Amino acid sequence: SMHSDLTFCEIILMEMESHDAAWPFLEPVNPRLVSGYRRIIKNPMDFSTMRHRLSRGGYTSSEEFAADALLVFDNCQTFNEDDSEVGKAGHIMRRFFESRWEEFY
Ligand SMILES: CCc1c(-c2csc(CN3CCC(N)CC3)n2)[nH]c(C)c1C(C)=O
Ligand SMILES: CCc1c(-c2csc(CN3CCC(N)CC3)n2)[nH]c(C)c1C(C)=O
Repeated sequence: SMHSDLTFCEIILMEMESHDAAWPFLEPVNPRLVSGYRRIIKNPMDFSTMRHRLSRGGYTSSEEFAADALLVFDNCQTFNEDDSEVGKAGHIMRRFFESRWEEFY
């Protein structure tokens, strides 16, 4: 299970999930809604996957948590055009994440 020293990450993730721009990223990208995603994106990531990994002890360090957060946003900008609704949401969420991370680092 998660070590208590990572509680600050648990909180950041909770706040990200609650953000107005988080809706694209809550669950894995869904093949029922778009084709050819895993064809291009080799390491899919989403906030529910992160939440369960963090709670079960799958992240030893805050750096691993942050790398998965950035992977969400990196995948988003790889797959989606900046002008799309999902693309714009990824940019909002990256800024929000970086602002919360910078309080600690
Ligand atoms: C399919 C487009 C997409 C969504 C997306 C579209 S709709 C949604 C949330 N939506 C809520 C209602 C549920 N019934 C189904 C899922 N996420 N997200 C991401 C990260 C996408 C891509 C291609 O990068
Ligand atoms: C979440 C609804 C949805 C969208 C979608 C994309 S864009 C949009 C409207 N809208 C614009 C501004 C945002 N702040 C919130 C959502 N709904 N696509 C798909 C395939 C959906 C489902 C039900 O599967």
